Amino acid sequence: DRFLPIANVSRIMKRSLPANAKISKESKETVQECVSEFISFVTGEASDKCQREKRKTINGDDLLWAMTTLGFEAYVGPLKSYLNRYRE
Amino acid sequence: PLARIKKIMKADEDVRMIAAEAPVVFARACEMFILELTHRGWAHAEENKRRTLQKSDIAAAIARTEVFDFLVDIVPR
Repeated sequence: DRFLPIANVSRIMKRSLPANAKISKESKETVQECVSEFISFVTGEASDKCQREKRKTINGDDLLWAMTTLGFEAYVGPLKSYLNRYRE
Repeated sequence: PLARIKKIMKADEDVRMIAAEAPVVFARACEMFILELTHRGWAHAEENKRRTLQKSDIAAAIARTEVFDFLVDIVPR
């Protein structure tokens, strides 16, 4: 049940690169599964924190605790302002 | 693509319910994750004076990034 994310990964990669830069058939796919692994590797770390408190729900505060512990410090900055705005 | 980010989130063991905000903050986190992986891959591709982002470049980005130590199962180094 390790489902893949959408082809919308293609377009996120295209906007990430300069205009003079183009992308391969399977480099599209390598990212598609590297980001599929990214969702499971984060959900598992945050699930353990949820269980530490016998909490039956996973929120945005747990995913951001997970990415802070797992080592994505470049991500938690902008993601906090994004999550608080989603509730603003 | 909110539904799949939930589907994969609960497919792999998750604790029961998922709050609506978790997949929304995840897609954005997945957006920033593709960026850094694609930034790091193309930096390797452009350093080799290639204008094509190929499967080899993502292997180099995962390899020497200690942040992506968990991804080596997909790329044969």
